[PDB]
Amino acid sequence: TQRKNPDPYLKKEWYPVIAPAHFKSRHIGQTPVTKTAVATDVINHRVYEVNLGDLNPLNGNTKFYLQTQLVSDGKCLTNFHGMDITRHKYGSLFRKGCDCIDVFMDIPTTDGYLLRVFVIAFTDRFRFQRRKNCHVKGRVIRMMRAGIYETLHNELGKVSIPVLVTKLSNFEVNAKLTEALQKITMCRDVMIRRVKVVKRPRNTMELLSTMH
Amino acid sequence: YAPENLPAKNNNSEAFAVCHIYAGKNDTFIHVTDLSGRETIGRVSGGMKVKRHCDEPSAYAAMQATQDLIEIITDRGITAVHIKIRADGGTGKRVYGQGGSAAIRALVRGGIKIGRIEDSTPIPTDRTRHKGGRRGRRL
Amino acid sequence: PVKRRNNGRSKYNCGHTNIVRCQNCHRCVPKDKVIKRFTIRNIVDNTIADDVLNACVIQGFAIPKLYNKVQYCVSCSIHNHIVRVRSREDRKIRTP
RNA sequence: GGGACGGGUGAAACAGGAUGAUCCCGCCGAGACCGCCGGCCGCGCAGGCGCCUGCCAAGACCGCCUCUGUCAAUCAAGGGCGAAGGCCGGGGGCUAGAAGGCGAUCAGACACCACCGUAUUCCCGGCCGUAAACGGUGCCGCCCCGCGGCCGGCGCGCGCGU
Ligand SMILES: CC[C@H]1CN2CCc3cc(OC)c(OC)cc3[C@@H]2C[C@@H]1C[C@H]1NCCc2cc(OC)c(OC)cc21
Ligand SMILES: [Mg+2]
Ligand SMILES: [Mg+2]
Ligand SMILES: [Mg+2]
Ligand SMILES: [Mg+2]
Ligand SMILES: [Mg+2]
Ligand SMILES: [Zn+2]
Repeated sequence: TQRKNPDPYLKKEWYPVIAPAHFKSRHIGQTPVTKTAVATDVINHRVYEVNLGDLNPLNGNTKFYLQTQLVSDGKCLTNFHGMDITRHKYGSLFRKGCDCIDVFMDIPTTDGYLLRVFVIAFTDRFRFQRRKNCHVKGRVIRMMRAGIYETLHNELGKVSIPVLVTKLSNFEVNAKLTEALQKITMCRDVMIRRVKVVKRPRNTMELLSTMH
Repeated sequence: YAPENLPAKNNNSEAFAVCHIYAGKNDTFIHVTDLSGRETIGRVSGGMKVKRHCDEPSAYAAMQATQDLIEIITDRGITAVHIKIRADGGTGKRVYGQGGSAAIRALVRGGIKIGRIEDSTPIPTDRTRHKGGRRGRRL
Repeated sequence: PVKRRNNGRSKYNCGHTNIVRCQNCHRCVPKDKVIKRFTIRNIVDNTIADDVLNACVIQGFAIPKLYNKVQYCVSCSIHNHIVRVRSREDRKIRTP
């Protein structure tokens, strides 16, 4: 049954991993891999979860997903793949006594991507309100959902991957969402929960060149 | 180990790995993996250090296993790690065991730099039916 | 005779409610009859929080919390001292 | 990828592992279900009711110097709906799990604990017509101490606050 084998780490070597130019700190780290027996084809399409705070040393509760698409000059080149918040923040948002709206929409880019965007929101209590609960009537909720859809469509209807990445990094969409929703009523929190890529074109080389 | 078999050294920054802690109620796992969860640098379990099945998830076994893992990974050239602590989850206890904190303190007192810490326990948006029946473990 | 006016549950203006499972024994209980508590705790015990912060490389880091809602059945809450058997007059008290 | 245990219990033992398990990661397939918000909130004749989008018909409440003019209440017979389990004929097959098997405990254990697992649990058409189907309080109508909380609608007052 039992048998001994040689130490595998006597035939490994490391590669560097780099991030798109939207961020200040572009060295994610290094990855091990086994020598050809091909490494340049085996370290491809690997996904890395990087915190936004480390990418731009308000940011510690958001992380990005980056995928390698090309190996060149002994380095791995990555682009956008996803976006998410941390679990503790999500758990902290919820509160007893208020209702929440959780919307999602599918948005197509100009580079051939189809994205699914999830938006969450919460209601708050007025400064001078007799009651202690923050529940609202149905028409207000419908108006909030309609406003969310309208703002999302108008702010991301015709966007590209670099512009979307910059907007996500600097929270502009959150800014318009909260600005618009506050015109309907009190809105404690309004952000984007996460972004998913559903389908992308098979060949993305000019896109990669532009990002890096 | 030849230098090309190790991460490139740079005073600019130190190599970062990821440690996965499984703090179960019957065993504990300490798993070190690179930034992408595909390359395994060192793996140890609490059942490799005890002779009684009931002490596999105890803190002492976790500490010894963490010491062994420390030795291995330092030999392989790693200095800092992120933490991903988890429980059974999946319609289960959803509470950490008693070996997780022991492993964390062993890592801290073992001369390792710590990065981020997060929960990774699997939780459903909604679940299947669990075992026990509608009367539960009657005992 | 009747022991409580609420019949041991908070059920008003309805006939049926969705069920939940006890987190200790996995018994099936009505949602309105189950004992619920919300807890907020640090991932790391406060004893080693200072040590972790000392070890941490990040600047301005904050220890994450854990948010869990625990639900227990009548039998398990009494066994684990989550609730207590009170006197006839104390049973009417609704304040913690 | 990596290399020796893993599972489970009060403690153990049956099933899993060099045919590389447990663990990490990515993809694929199917079928259930609708969480934290979620409540001395609400809806419905009752049984019951919680993903996104769209369509369809309906209902109680309030407001009114709108219409008719007793057209009403309760009811054997009769008709309709009716949790879960169960049955007939077709689909589907993931969790759980009657029956059955097996490991423990015991004086015994064919039970409580552990593991595997058929019918069933899901959909369509149709039977059955029972529950601590409980507010253990039949339906319509009048008078009736005081204090207070919440939901829906309407009106008054001001220093305009939900
Ligand atoms: C239902 C299985 C029974 C099998 N055993 C007999 C031997 C035994 C000896 C113990 O002393 C250490 C012991 O401590 C927990 C448990 C047992 C179990 C007992 C089981 C009987 C069961 N019903 C009666 C009371 C009881 C109490 C228990 O304590 C929590 C218990 O643990 C699961 C099981 C039981
Ligand atoms: Mg008992
Ligand atoms: Mg009595
Ligand atoms: Mg009932
Ligand atoms: Mg049925
Ligand atoms: Mg009766
Ligand atoms: Zn419990």
